[PDB]
Amino acid sequence: LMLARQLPLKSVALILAGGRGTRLKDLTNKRAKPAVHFGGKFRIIDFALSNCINSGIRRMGVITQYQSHTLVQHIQRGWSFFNEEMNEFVDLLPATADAVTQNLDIIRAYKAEYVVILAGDHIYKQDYSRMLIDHVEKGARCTVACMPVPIEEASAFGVMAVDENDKIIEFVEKPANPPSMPNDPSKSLASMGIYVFDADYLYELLEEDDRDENSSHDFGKDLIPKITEAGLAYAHPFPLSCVQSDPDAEPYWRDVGTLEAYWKANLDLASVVPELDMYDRNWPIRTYNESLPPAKFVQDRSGSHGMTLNSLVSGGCVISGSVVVQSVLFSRVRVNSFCNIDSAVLLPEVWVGRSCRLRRCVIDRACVIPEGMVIGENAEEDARRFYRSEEGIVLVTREMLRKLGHKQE
Amino acid sequence: LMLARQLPLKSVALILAGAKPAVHFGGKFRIIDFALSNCINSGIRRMGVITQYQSHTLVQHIQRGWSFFNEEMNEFVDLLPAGTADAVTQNLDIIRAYKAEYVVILAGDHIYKQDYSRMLIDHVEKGARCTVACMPVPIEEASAFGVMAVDENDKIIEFVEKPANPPSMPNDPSKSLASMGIYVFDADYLYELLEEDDRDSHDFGKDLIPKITEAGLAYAHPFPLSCVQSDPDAEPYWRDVGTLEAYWKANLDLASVVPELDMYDRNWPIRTYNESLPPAKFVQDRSGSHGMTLNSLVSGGCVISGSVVVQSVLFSRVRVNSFCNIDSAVLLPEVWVGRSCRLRRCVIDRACVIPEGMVIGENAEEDARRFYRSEEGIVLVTREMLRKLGHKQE
Amino acid sequence: LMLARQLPLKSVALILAGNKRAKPAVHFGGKFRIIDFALSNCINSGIRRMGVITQYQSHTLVQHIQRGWSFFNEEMNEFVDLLPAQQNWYRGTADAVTQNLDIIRAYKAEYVVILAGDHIYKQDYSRMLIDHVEKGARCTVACMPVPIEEASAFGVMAVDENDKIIEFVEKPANPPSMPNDPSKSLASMGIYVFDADYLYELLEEDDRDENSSHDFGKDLIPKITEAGLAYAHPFPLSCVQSDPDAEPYWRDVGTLEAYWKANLDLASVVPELDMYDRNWPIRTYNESLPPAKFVQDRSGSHGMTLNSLVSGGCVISGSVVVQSVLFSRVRVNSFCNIDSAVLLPEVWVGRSCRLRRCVIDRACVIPEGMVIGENAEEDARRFYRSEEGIVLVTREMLRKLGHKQE
Amino acid sequence: LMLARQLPLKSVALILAAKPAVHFGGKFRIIDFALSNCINSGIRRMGVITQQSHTLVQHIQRGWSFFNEEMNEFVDLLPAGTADAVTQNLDIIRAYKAEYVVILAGDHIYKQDYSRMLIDHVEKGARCTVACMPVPIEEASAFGVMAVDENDKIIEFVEKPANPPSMPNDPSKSLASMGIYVFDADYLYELLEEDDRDENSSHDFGKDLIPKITEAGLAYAHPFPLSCVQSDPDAEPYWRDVGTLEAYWKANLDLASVVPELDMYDRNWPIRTYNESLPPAKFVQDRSGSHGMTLNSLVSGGCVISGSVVVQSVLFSRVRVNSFCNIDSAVLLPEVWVGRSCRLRRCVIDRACVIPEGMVIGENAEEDARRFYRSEEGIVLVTREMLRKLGHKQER
Repeated sequence: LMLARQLPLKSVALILAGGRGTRLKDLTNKRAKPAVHFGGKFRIIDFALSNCINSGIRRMGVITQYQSHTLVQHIQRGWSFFNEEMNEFVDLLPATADAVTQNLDIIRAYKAEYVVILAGDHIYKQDYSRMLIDHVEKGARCTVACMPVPIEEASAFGVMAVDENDKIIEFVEKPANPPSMPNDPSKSLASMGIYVFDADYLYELLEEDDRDENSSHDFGKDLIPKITEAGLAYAHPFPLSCVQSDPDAEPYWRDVGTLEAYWKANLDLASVVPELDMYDRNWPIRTYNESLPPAKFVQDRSGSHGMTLNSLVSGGCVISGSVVVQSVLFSRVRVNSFCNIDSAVLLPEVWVGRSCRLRRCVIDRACVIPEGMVIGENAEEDARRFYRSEEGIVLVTREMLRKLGHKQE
Repeated sequence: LMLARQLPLKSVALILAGAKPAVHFGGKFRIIDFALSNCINSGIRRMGVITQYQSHTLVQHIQRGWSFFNEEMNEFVDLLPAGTADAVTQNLDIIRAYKAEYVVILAGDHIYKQDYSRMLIDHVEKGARCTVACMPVPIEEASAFGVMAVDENDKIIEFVEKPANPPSMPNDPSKSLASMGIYVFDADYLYELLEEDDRDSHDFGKDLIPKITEAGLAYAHPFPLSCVQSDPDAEPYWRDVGTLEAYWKANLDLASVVPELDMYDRNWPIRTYNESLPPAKFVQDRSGSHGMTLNSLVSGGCVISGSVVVQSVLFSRVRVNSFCNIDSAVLLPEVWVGRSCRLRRCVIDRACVIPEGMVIGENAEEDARRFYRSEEGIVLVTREMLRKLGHKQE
Repeated sequence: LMLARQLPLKSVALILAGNKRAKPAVHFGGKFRIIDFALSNCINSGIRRMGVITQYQSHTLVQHIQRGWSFFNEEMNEFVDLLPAQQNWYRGTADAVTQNLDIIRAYKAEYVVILAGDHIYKQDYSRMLIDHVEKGARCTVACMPVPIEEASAFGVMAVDENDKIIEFVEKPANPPSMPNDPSKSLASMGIYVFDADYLYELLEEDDRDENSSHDFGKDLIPKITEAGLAYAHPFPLSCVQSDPDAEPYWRDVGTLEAYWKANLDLASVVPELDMYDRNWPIRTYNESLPPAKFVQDRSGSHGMTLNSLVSGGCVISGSVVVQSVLFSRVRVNSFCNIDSAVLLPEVWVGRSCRLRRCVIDRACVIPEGMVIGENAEEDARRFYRSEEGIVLVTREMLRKLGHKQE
Repeated sequence: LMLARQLPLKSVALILAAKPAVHFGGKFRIIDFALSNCINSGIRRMGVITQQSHTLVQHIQRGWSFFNEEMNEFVDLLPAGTADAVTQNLDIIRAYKAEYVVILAGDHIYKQDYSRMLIDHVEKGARCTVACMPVPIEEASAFGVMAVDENDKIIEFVEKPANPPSMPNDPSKSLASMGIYVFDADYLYELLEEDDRDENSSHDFGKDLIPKITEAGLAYAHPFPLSCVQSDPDAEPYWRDVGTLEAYWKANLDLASVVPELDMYDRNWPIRTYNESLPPAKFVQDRSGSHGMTLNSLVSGGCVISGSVVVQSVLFSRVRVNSFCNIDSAVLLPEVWVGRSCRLRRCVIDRACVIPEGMVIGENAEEDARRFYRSEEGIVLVTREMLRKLGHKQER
């Protein structure tokens, strides 16, 4: 049959945004994880949405669960180009499962055959059409995408065990002592929060869930386990649909929970061969295309040139000489003279005063680094002034600088 | 008063093109962007781009970056196909439907910032049927321009188009009073003039402007009255970018520490096609050494492996491989610079593939043989030139 | 000094938006939603920076702004921000602005234009900005004479020879009359122009005071007046209208009768409100709809139409449509008599229906042979019937009567 | 293979060719169908070869310039027999880097799922696939006629033969080419390069390239029913060329009938066009205060009708109809102004016509034929020049 082209059209994807899980702030001091700046020009949610477009699912519902203005604004500036008459749109649904139930009437209006539940706070490339094919072929009422993960990390994920037909036999949510994969147990088998539902089953099921007082109203914590025990939950190996230029590589998926994970994932793009390919013309990522002037590199006050090693400089940046290494500079970052920026991620509109030395850190949006501030060299002092991760990564939010008496306007 | 904002709404701007208007400039722009942008910032949201010839790149640029208007709100960018006035006469039927009280004739092949609303005020206040924007230019060059002589009330006493003996200004002999090819017309008067003129040159300057002057209905508009500039204590910025040297000079100006042209002005922004590009990527060379950048621009999508980039402007997606020394150069989009190249005082055209170890800008004679070399010493490198030398473009 | 061109660009407009669909998001005139007017005015006045403050985050309002008012290129200093508000006797009008005060400060505007997005009118805010500056006021309030009987609902003001506000009172029970004509009062239109800095300071001061109700009219305007910094702006100075002689058009549309009246107004031969004015157009969501399709009824008979509007996607089998407005995708089956009615989108009228002086809500399914508008007592039982005689029919009402809505 | 969806994404559509920019069905322009088909088939990369024709460029600009180029979707305006036009721009087309090329004619009205034709193309392993439809033998001479074997491989092709070969399945019909081709991109490029580079052919697919492919045995046929989209499966495939005036009039009026052959309400295969902001269709009283009558007719946005009688008619956007008018089996294109007391029958009024007061059309056959063009079958066409020679002022 010609089902592959048909299934996306019969499907609707819902992206559960909101639920901030990041220390980073975006100019009002309380951002949501889905709207976190990434890779110089992107926000995390862009990935999920982008996948939908490239997968053939042009009907999306972004659920923003705390009236966030930066996420709504991003959807409005970068994802409001659709012609509703062509069966394509990005609806902004107001306020994990509870939010979906709250908008259940509006969703039924979509009149969708299959529903794609996604988490808009992960960075990955996946062809959802393949997962829909697997859904129909395997014929479950619910299909869940899964992948092997290190045992140490498995506590944050939902762990599952399947049979020969990839039918979900056992599921447990963020267990403290996660089961290892039965065979080749170098790591437990974690779920990716990516679901495909037959629309009718999901509607009925959410109706059932809202009336239970004791249910936690979460897919992983309450809903999915109930789905699993009835034997209607099948598994989808992520490699079956994961999109990647180099076939001989591990599937790329980052939940970007910790500061260290964020710092690592961003700096990856500055390396010679990044694990994540952001140049792939066959699976592009859509975002708000801000009009920015070219990156401007100028001489410092001493008239010296600037040096750069394995770094990214987004539009609107202005760099006076200085040395920038293993760093990612988002849009409109100003770096004044005699700076040493080092293994750092500077979010948009950061202003770095002269004679600064930044190292293994993440400067938050619009921070104003005063003149001659040093970061990343004295562990105790840095931990005192700002936040320092267990591995040694520093986070500098503009509020932290305010507490130290440095005006950020 | 209410006149100031309402005059723009009753006006329509026509941008005559040719392709020069579709020339890359400043890393992310095309020249026409300025003219159009001025209109937007001046309150004129109804534009008519007359393409001398249907240029695929110009039509495409207008389609990708300037086709965002809601026609029901009295805003549009019409693509009108086509002497200079003859092109307007051809689309005269379409233009009448605009139902504009005033028509703004612009040249889409110049780089400048001008508030056309001020020129409209000056036009109405003076009550002329036609107003011409004028700026002093060196007398030596005035032969290329249309020159004018005015009275105390900025009324044009005399006009001559491209005169062999350009008149000097009575009170500033070093230069003359030049017309900028920027006009404001009473729409109905323009219609009458075009109808009468077709039944006859077919150029505004050579034919129409002298006729209007003879009727005493042609007034002048000093450019400083409306020119937009960050530093008031400076000469008005207007570059025709005709010659290679002018193009190279204007582009590299944007790379200097203090450019004469402010491309960071949020009060008079320039609209263009907002390309979706990855950040400019700097990487290590084959030796693992760092790269050096001095007073240069690096647009999105570029990938630069170490090397030294000085006094240069790199447009989008320019690839610069290891061990390169680029100095006072302008690299247009999609240029591919092979390893170990040394480019100096040159302009590399779109998508050139520079092979490995080519040197340019050091041996004048050799450069002149391979490519085009201006009298002042600037080199231009096209895809065709490179094919003549046997270097595959693919 | 070429002020008119500059002031809008230095200004930002704030549109305050207070069962399911919110008042600013009420369908109107076949294709529009009320808020469209306010926004449109801003656009036509030169103010391309707007902030829609939604007290109740209506999915239909956000969705409408998303489909029809998210076409701006932010790099040119133009946008429509969706500002949420998180919710005493008087609704806290100012509180909603106070909540988003940080974002608004980020605009860095010299002047702020406060608007009510639940009124239908055409006004050139640039004229009010010029007058604002000329008077040198810190606050200018748009004012219009209104019938005194109704004036109790409005905020009433008394001005001097220089249009400076001398006295202000919100919703007086015993409304003061105007000196010239005491059958009218001088009412505030809930349209303000503020010096940005002054507004910021005033909101900061107001949020601290517990006594204040955080409403523009009851507390803020009196405070400004007592300082002698509140000037008035005659609406005719800026009201935009095709016919210079007619009276300024401004409709509150709170009452059901007001909605029915305003909608039906567009169906008359000469409506008071000109929706064909190419010089002051109204922007809205341009839905792709097929042309209005008129077909024969089951008997093969023609349809009759008198002073009515038929929006795109409608399908009418014969029937008689009089003094009515049919929104998009309305199906009217055979042998129907529609009279002085307003049918919101996707209404389905079964065969042999007779509707009169009524309002059918979105997507209602009228069964076959239902009569409305003729038996006052029965209509009042079945649905909602206003004191003046107008009927409203919602999907739920038809549900309770045993008629499937699906 | 596993997933068919990828074939469209690997393809680019080229729409050749004033005809494509003709108003149809009240709101659409003909080209809208082709383009729309591409969209609904998964082909979001189109190249419209124009000329320039201002109306076509403008339509593409207002209604088909909403694409995000970074997502591999666009409708670029390519300027320029038929194959020569593609050859002119094949530098740009090669830049597309498409695996398959879909050549379409933008002057036909039809609904077709090109993805199914791509499947058939690959499955048959053809270098070129030509969409084929039975046509009446009398009419088949204007078309390119072909003869195939059991495997739908094209055995014989002839362009516009005067003596069309008959077909076995329906002697009353022959096998006609629909001017819809699917090519392996590289192969197509090779054929164009060699033809412009060497052969002195007419540079037409049917006259030159299709025959060349057939003699090579690399040209297969694709039955239109395999991909034609229609709500009623038990119905005949819809495909109208609209060259003749009568065809235009008929196709337009079909949409006003109770059950149109062409479904313009299909939410599963919608047609995109320029969505102009128009006020609702306004019906008002005539000068006598009397009602208006309507029978099986369409009234687009912006129209204003004062009473009058409108029967079996299509009124495009912003048509003004004054009092005491009787319009019957007529198609009035946008912005027409009909004076008081007119009676129009079986005609097509062109854009922005101003019909003076009391003019009658469609009744006195001779009189109408005298005034302006009248087809042999009895349809009248009214153009603004026609009225100017009759002395009625336009441009008001």
